[PDB]
Amino acid sequence: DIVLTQSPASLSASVGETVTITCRASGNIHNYLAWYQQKQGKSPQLLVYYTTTLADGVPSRFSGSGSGTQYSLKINSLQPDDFGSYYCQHFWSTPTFGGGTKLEIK
Amino acid sequence: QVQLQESGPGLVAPSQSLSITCTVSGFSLTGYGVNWVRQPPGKGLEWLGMIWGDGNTDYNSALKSRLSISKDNSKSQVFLKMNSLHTDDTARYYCARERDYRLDYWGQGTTVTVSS
Repeated sequence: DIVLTQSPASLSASVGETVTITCRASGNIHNYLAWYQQKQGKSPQLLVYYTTTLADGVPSRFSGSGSGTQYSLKINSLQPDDFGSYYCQHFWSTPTFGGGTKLEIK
Repeated sequence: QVQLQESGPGLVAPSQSLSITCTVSGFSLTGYGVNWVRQPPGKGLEWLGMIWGDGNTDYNSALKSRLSISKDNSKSQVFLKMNSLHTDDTARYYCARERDYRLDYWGQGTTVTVSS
């Protein structure tokens, strides 16, 4: 199976800062990559799919990029509503999830 | 208008089996897939398997042998069954709708605690 490794595992940041989180695959996933945001005590929520497409209602401060085995999620100027856990997931043969990135307020 | 609601056993003893139901609303079980995802306390998401609109299923290779997924189109229910529970089978279990390489609607999940 293709595994996903997320970096950093946790990051401390202030409101208004710009952050980038990485998702690396152990095999080529051909851009079939989605990103989810998860808040404390809620179910995950779709942010981005097919690498760069935003889900409806997702603010434009969010942007994804990547190809091959390297993908990124950039959040311009963090809002309080954005802290939480981020997960990348692929759909190249059997789906797997990365380990997650914890975004915590500095 | 899609809604997914999970119900499960709560606390169960190791080695028993577990059955979870995912009741869906607002869409047809014939037109979409339903995935099962779990989350151990304080850890990440783990993909378990899926059932396609057509009834074909796919599983996590590692757990394949312990899991069974089926559905009842008539009742709009999808089920997850796990045999020979381990303590590390403790997690929040979720069902999510699958549409074109994306999990767009998720239930709120159900907590299962494997405790003797």
